[PDB]
Amino acid sequence: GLFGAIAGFIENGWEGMVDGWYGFRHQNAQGTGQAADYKSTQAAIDQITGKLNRIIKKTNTEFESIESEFSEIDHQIGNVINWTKDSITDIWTYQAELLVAMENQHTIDMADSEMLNLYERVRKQLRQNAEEDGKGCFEIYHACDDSCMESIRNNTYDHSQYREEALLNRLN
Amino acid sequence: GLFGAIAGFIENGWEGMVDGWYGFRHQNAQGTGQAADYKSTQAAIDQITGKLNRIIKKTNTEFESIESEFSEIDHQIGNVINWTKDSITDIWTYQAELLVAMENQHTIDMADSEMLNLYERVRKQLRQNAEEDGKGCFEIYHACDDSCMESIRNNTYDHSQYREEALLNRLN
Amino acid sequence: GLFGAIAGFIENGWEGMVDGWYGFRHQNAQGTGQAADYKSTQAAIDQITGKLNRIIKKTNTEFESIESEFSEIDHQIGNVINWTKDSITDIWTYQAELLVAMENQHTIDMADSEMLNLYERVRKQLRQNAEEDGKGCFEIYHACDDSCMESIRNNTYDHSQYREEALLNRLN
Amino acid sequence: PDKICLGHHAVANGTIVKTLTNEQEEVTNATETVESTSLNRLCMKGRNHKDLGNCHPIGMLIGTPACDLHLTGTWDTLIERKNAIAYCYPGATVNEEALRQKIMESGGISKINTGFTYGSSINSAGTTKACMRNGGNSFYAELKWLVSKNKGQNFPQTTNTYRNADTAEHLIMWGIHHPSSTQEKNDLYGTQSLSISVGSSTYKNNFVPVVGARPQVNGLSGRIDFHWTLVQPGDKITFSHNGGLIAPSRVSKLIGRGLGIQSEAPIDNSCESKCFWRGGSINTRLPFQNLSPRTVGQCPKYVNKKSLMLATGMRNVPE
Amino acid sequence: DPDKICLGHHAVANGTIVKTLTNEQEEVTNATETVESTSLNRLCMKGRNHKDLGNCHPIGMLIGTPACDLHLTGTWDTLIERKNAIAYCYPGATVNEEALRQKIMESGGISKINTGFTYGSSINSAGTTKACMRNGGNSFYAELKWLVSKNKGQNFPQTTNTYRNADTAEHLIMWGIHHPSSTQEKNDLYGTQSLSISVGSSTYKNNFVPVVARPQVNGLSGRIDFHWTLVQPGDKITFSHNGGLIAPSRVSKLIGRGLGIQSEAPIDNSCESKCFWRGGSINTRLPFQNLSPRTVGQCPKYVNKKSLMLATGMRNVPE
Amino acid sequence: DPDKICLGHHAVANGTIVKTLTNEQEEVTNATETVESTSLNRLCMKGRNHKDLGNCHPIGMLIGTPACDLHLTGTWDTLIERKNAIAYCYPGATVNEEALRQKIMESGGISKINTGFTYGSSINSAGTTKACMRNGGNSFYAELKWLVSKNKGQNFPQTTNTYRNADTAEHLIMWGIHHPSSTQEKNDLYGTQSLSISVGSSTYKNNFVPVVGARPQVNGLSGRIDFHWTLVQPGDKITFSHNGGLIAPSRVSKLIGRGLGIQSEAPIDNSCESKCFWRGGSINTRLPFQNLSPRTVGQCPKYVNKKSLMLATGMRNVPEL
Ligand SMILES: *[C@@H]1O[C@H](CO)[C@@H](O)[C@H](O)[C@H]1NC(C)=O
Ligand SMILES: *[C@@H]1O[C@H](CO)[C@@H](O)[C@H](O)[C@H]1NC(C)=O
Ligand SMILES: *[C@@H]1O[C@H](CO)[C@@H](O)[C@H](O)[C@H]1NC(C)=O
Ligand SMILES: *[C@@H]1O[C@H](CO)[C@@H](O)[C@H](O)[C@H]1NC(C)=O
Ligand SMILES: [Ca+2]
Ligand SMILES: [Ca+2]
Repeated sequence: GLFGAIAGFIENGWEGMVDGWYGFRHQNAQGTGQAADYKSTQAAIDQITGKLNRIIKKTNTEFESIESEFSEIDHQIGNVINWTKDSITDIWTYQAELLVAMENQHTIDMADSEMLNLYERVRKQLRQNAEEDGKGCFEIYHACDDSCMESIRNNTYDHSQYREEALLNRLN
Repeated sequence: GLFGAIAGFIENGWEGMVDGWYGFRHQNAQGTGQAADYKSTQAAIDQITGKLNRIIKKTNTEFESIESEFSEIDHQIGNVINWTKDSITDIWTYQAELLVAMENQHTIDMADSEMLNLYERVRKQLRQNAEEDGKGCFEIYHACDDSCMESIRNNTYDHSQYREEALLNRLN
Repeated sequence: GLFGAIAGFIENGWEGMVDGWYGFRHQNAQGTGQAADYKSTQAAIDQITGKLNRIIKKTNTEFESIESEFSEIDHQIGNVINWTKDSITDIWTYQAELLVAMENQHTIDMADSEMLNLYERVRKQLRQNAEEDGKGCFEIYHACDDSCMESIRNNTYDHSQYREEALLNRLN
Repeated sequence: PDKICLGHHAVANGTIVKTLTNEQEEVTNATETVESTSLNRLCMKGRNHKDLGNCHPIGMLIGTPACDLHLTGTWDTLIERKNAIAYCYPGATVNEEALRQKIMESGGISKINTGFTYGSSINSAGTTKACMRNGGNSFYAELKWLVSKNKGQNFPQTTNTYRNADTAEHLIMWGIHHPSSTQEKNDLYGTQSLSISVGSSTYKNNFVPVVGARPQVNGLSGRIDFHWTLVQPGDKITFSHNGGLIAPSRVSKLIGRGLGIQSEAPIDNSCESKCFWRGGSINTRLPFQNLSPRTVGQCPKYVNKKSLMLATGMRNVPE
Repeated sequence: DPDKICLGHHAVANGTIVKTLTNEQEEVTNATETVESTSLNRLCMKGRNHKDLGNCHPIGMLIGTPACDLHLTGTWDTLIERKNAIAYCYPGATVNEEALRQKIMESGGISKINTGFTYGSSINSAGTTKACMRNGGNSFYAELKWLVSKNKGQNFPQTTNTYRNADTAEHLIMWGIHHPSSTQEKNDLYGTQSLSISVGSSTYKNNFVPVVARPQVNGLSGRIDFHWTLVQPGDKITFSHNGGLIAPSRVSKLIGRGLGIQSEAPIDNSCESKCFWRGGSINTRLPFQNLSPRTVGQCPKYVNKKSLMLATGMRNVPE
Repeated sequence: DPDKICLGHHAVANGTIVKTLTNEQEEVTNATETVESTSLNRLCMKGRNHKDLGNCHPIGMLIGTPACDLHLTGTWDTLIERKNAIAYCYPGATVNEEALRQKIMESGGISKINTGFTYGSSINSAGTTKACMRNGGNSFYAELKWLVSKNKGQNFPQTTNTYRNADTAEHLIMWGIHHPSSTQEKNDLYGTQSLSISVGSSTYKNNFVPVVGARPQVNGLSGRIDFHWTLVQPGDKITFSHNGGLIAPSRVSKLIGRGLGIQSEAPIDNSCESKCFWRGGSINTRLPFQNLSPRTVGQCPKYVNKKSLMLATGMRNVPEL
């Protein structure tokens, strides 16, 4: 993918996570947890909603019949109508194929970008108190209880509180 | 946004900055300053100019009248013309709506990318002598006078000259 | 470009590299080397192949003649056909110009992204044992023989083996 | 060391979509953009509609028996059916398809009496076995078959003139009877050469009843060919004839605009639609459709595509 | 306490709303319009060898109606027709009127060629009417002659006139057939005899019988209906007539190509344009336009959109 | 003194210029053309049961002009009309000419069916002309008969002829009306009487009067034979009431299946394959667009007003110096 997270450095998705699109799993002394990120899940859903609002629509143009279902039309004008309609249908077929292909590419890469933006938000929060796993995880070099983990998810984690402890553990 | 800088980790824009699109604010002993980045501002403007050159155009195809303004036309051919013109107008309306929507998305994300590319250029310049604020700022761990700040903006800052001082301040 | 690697922090391309699109150059005690990355080269080529499969095609719609080559046509229907064909040609000309412009933009940025994703994969592998050059190179702070370099390319480099040596060299 | 992992959801059963680069890309969710489902009914709920059933639109102007329920009215939707009857007595209409199309764009028909009266030497109420009504022989309700009262006698050279007193244009229709044999012609209109002149400010034309052997349609070799023209407000149309004219009792006035539908599908006044085709209605919110290239109303665009799936979620990467 | 360098982007107090793929209300720093709503109520004719026909209808320049006297020949790259323009001084119409008008309005000029036609002593070539006034005195179509008997009541001499196309390009020949009001008027001008008018070329062939009651147009129940055909190079057209023919003095030749404009808007030779409509000129550099679906020349495409704003700056994130 | 691993991308000496959304002169490593400029000046007929009409105009196949004698019946999937092809030996035209031509050029073959029409002793069926030469001797349209009186001046017998369609598919019946030069010629062939020709089916009905008037000579003949046509549905009859001036069919035609009609001056080639044709020949390209002609037939790349449109197939080229 463009942003290298989904089908990238994050090996696979979580079938277990059913309350959001993006979120966290942690392990500390006290045990394991899982929680969804609202802000980033809603960002992705709202952008997809926007596309559906734009694409699931028809023109309000009223078209009348120019081909009789039940009677023969002059052969020359019939051939012009047939040529014109088939030309219009080739254009709309092409436009439809390109629209969906293009939007599908954007939707996938957009979703990839929202995952990466969350990862980068956390990376910067943890500052010098953590290191990148390579698999989308952060090894935290201090006791991070369920209250500390909550502070990372809620964007209230203060790196300065745990800095001295963390740098000692990192340098060893 | 796709690149997570503008309407992202950078909290808001600067109404005060009127000599460029992207730039720096610094605080040192000497006081406060602000300066625009030319290279990255011109990169964004040149790409938008390119779009306007491609989009602000009509075809040089000469079209003649097929509908008389002042006299009645044969009813059958009139209905064919009406069907054809309305079909063409539905296509152009759609193409116009999609073009502008697609370019607008790209322009915004392109501008986001130029901001991020500047941030990443600075991050790499400062190497081990600075740490990420999380709000698009770099905390520099050494005396950086107005001449040092200028060296960061002008892409001439040599990390090796301040390294030993900076690492001591960082480890404390 | 969008991802800031190709025509970005990587100053130029390698005319010398003729066995792949992306790859590595290293310098150690033992000397200099160059090798192509298969996975990332094939990723870029497969995406471009996909585009060619979608774009190098015509519709299977059978069109008949509505203009006689060898005889004069009624003047009114001739003008309608001329107007319709010119309108259709304006649409296809526009669609063709936009398709190629849009795909060209995507191909370039896609290739940029595959370069960056490889750089970021390596960055994370080396963890605290290396520092970013700023020019797309990694300064490794330990003896990295041709076998160690091979381990970086093959994604088998274990940072923990060289960590204590590297951190000492980095802090001095 | 403690550990915090970032991740995204996945699903067991993902959906395949096409991208710019990949023909088989698995995502968590997708939705269809092309409608393949039709309702085999004409959804007429919001609509002052008129189902002509057995009646062909031209039949409502000349008043064929089958059209007796359809000689006047107002509508926003008119539904023509297959094998609908326009002519009880065999014949055709010059510019048939232009007239049919004109009626099917209309939003109703008003009728206006022509007032035409004929001398004692003309029989106005000529009838045929083909146009049955109340179980007895009859004729087109809006026209009169003018014949001599004394069989064989030459037809009185007569003149009838309709004036348009209205503020809007009127659609006048008449017939010319082309008999099978010279025996039948002389029997009804007399031995003399026949001429029928029709003249207005705008329109002018002459008609000669041609006599010649032809195949039997409903056991009748005779033909009544119908003609028509618009009569502008305040303008007159005059019918100079010495026999062979089928004269109008009433002219027609097409009012406003309406959606013409040709379909075999039954009506349903519970269901709403703005898009119709031969096979019924299309109620879909989707932008495209692969049911028919022949549709009428506000319609999704026809595409040569079974399915086009639009991704509504990220790449599905299972474990 | 550590020194600090911050990165940031501009913003503005008054941002503009644009539509993106994902967001209907996206605020950016700057945007520009892509749909033109403004027209100039003038025909911008700078750099154009134009011809304003004013009161003259294009068909009138081929037959030579008084109003068209200044427009019988010339060269142009642009021809401007006006509302209620006069084609016929004497009441009548032209078969294939709109095909002929359209053909003239694509042309880049008209040349005239003498037919050379001469008539015996028993024919009056210079027949005149009160309807076609010129120099304040009775006259007729400049490019045609009204052929009548010199002795009133006398039968019209069976005459034959033939035009040969000596040129390398096709010529447009026009003639008229006079359909008189009454059998009294007909016998008075052409005589009691049955009238026939034959016209024949290699390609074209047709017969015309002057049909004889109708309402008065400018107080005249008489009609002169006009016909036309192309005559290929080296080919002849022959007029066999025993009275009732309105014969050409000159044939016409349409030269090169030109842009036909139907508009009520005045001329302006200071302003330049390549796009025109009923309401005037469209000079915009913008790709789209919502003024009219009826335009001519090199035009922005018509769209069903008031406004389409194209972002020319980043997201506006104010303080 | 520190070890170092550098990441990079390939480049090439000679890069190619493409257009993007933002940049008109963008250099990439490789690109490929999307617009075809090359045509083959030949009709590529490999795998096609084709028919080159050469000198024969499609309408000529229905009425049987000499030039068309080798093209009166057959089956094809491709029919090739040529420039200045002959439809009419005797001067005249066909009402709805272009609708009929177009109808034949969509067909996949022609069958012929005898009408069976017979005429009294007072009618000469085998009327001939100097214009329609065949076997080096005077002749006429093979599928029609020129009906004239056998005794010159004599009024033409009021005759009635009726064709029934016994077949399961519709048949294309054609007839002619002879419009003579002078009142002398008319009275000479059909007699002094006023002439009328009625044609009637279930669906079709029309009357025709042979008009007489002076006109220029085409192949030294001032006379005209104008042709008319209609479809006759299965089980339906068409009846010809005429008192002289009718050119009556000996045979009706049946158009079978479907075929691709091509108008071209280009020679045939049964070695080469194509599904797209124009005046100038064939278009074999796999490319999606084409700038050769807006007038094409078959499965074709779309016409564009563009010389070249280069599609990037590689990254930005950033060369070493
Ligand atoms: C137009 O197309 C329909 C089917 O798409 C076909 O049945 C019909 O015959 C065509 N009309 C002409 C005049 O070829
Ligand atoms: C074509 O469109 C215009 C505007 O809708 C309308 O006035 C005109 O009557 C239409 N023509 C026909 C023949 O229906
Ligand atoms: C239609 O366009 C072609 C373009 O060359 C031209 O030759 C032809 O004469 C045009 N027909 C009319 C009626 O303008
Ligand atoms: C927006 O762009 C145009 C330049 O074409 C200019 O009129 C306008 O002043 C620009 N900026 C703002 C902030 O309005
Ligand atoms: Ca067809
Ligand atoms: Ca209409």
